[PDB]
Amino acid sequence: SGLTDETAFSCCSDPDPSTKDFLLQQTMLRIKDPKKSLDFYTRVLGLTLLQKLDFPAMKFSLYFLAYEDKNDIPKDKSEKTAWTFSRKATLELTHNWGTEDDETQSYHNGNSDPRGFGHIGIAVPDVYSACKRFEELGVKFVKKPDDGKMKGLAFIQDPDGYWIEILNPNKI
Amino acid sequence: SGLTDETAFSCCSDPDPSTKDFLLQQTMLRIKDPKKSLDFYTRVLGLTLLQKLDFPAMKFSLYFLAYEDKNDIPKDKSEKTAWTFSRKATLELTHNWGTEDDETQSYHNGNSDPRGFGHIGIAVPDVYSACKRFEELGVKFVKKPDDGKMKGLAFIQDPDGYWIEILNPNKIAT
Ligand SMILES: C#Cc1cccc(N(O)C(=O)CC[C@H](NC(=O)CC[C@H](N)C(=O)O)C(=O)NCC(=O)O)c1
Ligand SMILES: C#Cc1cccc(N(O)C(=O)CC[C@H](NC(=O)CC[C@H](N)C(=O)O)C(=O)NCC(=O)O)c1
Ligand SMILES: [Zn+2]
Ligand SMILES: [Zn+2]
Repeated sequence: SGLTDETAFSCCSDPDPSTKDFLLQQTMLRIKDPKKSLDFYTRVLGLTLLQKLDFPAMKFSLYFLAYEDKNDIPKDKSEKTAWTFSRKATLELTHNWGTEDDETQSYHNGNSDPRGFGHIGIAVPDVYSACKRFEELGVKFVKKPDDGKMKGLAFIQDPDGYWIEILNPNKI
Repeated sequence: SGLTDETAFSCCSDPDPSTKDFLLQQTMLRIKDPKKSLDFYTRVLGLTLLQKLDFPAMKFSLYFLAYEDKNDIPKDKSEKTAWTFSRKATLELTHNWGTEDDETQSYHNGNSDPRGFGHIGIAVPDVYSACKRFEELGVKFVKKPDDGKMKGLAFIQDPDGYWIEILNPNKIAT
């Protein structure tokens, strides 16, 4: 069926004043092996590791990455934490300890049964130059820019197989 | 055991110059019913609908929401599109047509087998006041602020059952 524009925007309320300072701070993905994930997101995609949080009692770690200047990261732990969680658009990678050593274990990327989550997306100045570099670095592709239905956008995968869209906001 | 700081920090490369101006623009979630979802994300959570995209041949729509001023949205379609997709931290809701009419259909939130995706998280000035309003609005909870293992953060659910974390950066959990 699909919604008309008028129906859709009619379902949209103006923000309640109590929500005016809310910000979309994080997207969380579970990762099998942070050694592989951290290398991918920093070296291939150019994100910065803001903070590493460990929870020994609960046997997991959290890695928060974002497009931020590392020199802006506060050194003091408490000041670092308050800064990290106040950033927009961070990526939280969750490491349940031991998964990297378990050959039977893997996470699900949400694009096959059972579906839900789809992807994260990166805005880039140039999809084609970006994917050419990706190709040279051995990155695995779901969708090269000119394949599939929508031309000029790409899907690559991280070491867990999560889809990452590559897009140019000025060519859509 | 888990990685030492030293191992972890050693796996991090400085950004390649070619990655300059890269930004984390969107998180995409599939939604059963855009009527419920748009109402939830705008009225309950205070996000703004930036742009609606329809693809009739493939029978799906895309809804991009973000914490942005409605008045900053360009009126012209081409200018609107370039603006929407240049925003940081947008939420893309994907509606495959017909799902809302199929009582057997539902999406998986990634927090049960098979796990993967976990949640999106909203930073708020006050988790407790935010969750009190959520309760008052009939919002469904996974984890009220002082329940579960980490105190002072909450998980609520959207109409598809996706987890949304509620957190206060100036009042860290536990
Ligand atoms: C540039 C650009 C641009 C323009 C519009 C939308 C998007 N993004 O952010 C998409 O995710 C659309 C992706 C699209 N999304 C869908 O098709 C969603 C519907 C699908 N049935 C699903 O459930 O995933 C897809 O996966 N296409 C693959 C292709 O073209 O080969 C980007
Ligand atoms: C404020 C704040 C704050 C501080 C630290 C971390 C976080 N975030 O964003 C979390 O995701 C922690 C959530 C946590 N995440 C995990 O426990 C990660 C490991 C888990 N086994 C998994 O796979 O998700 C969880 O689900 N706990 C809920 C509860 O308290 O009962 C927020
Ligand atoms: Zn989180
Ligand atoms: Zn997308």
